[PDB]
Amino acid sequence: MTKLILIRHGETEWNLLGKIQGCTDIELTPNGIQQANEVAQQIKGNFDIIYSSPLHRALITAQKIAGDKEVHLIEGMKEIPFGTWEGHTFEELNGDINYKKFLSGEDGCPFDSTGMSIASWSKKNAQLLLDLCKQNENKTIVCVSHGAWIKTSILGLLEMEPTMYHKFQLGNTGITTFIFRHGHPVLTSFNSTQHLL
Amino acid sequence: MTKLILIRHGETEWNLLGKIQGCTDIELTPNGIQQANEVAQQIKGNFDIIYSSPLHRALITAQKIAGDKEVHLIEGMKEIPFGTWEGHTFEELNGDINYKKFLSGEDGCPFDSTGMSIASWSKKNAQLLLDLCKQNENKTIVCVSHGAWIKTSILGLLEMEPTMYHKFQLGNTGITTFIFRHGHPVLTSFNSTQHLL
Repeated sequence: MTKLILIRHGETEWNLLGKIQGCTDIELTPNGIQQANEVAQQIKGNFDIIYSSPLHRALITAQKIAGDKEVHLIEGMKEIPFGTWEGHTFEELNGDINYKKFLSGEDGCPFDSTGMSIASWSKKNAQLLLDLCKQNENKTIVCVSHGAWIKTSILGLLEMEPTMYHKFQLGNTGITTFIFRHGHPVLTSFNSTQHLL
Repeated sequence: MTKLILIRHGETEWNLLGKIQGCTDIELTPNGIQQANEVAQQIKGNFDIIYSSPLHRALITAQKIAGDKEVHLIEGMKEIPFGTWEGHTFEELNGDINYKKFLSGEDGCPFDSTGMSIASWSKKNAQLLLDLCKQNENKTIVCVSHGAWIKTSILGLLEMEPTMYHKFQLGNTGITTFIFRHGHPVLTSFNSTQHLL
């Protein structure tokens, strides 16, 4: 009865503008702080351990959810880097050879000029997540992270192809949960946002 | 701004028992009625049109959600037929040539010997849902249906491979939404169940 709970952080200013926010340590907006509270309430402490990205937008979200538990930082849960895309909107990326390969699945859907892609991040982030579940078997695990990172984890966990990435939309504070049957992750929910008013 | 919302019906006794429940017109349990009220309370009439399976369990659920709106009956929203499987638990299906295929992926994962597979229903149910959307553009559509039906609809809509069916788990009153970008369905929720108290 291992349960994995992945939670995208609250709203930032860059999120509102559509600016690709990777490694830039943007803070929550005031609405984003509220999203974190509302999602903390829904949880009502129903978990054993809670992990988080080191970026403040995640970490602050995690801390509200945790109440009185320690929030464990995992550096591997930081958001995926986007290189020369950082700061840009997707409209500003039209006619970038790498972005046409992102939409198209060519080359595993490369992220900018980082050397990495949806394909690699999926294996890589799925590997991390499993080991973290073996480490905490028969427990309910929460992980506060980011949109590109959580989406690739879903693709990695359920073995989907890189292009499926674009068929998911994961909003702020959206909950995504798995369980295991028998050794394989089973998606029991994705981007649940009913706690948002 | 076309939104498609797929909702599974409330609990029945056969659900409680793990009994495959297709053509049998089983009523809701009082819990399952409560479920229906809850999901209705969460939806608060935020939809334009609402469709339903004819089977009682769905209709009753849709009826509570619809309030004073008309529930529109679609014959093809009926649960997938399961043939011989009907009335059985998967355990009892331990050792059937077809059930092994249903897991293994052979012949597009057959259901009983109904002659149809997950493959076929993915295509068929998506085609219906796309058409129901093309006919309701820039409206929010709710559709009350069944577990297998909705799951194949997802595989169809997101063009996934039939074995993925087993990597999804849908609960009673589970909500599942789609939007379009540009004209391709994008999943924005799966199995949201926050309304259950």
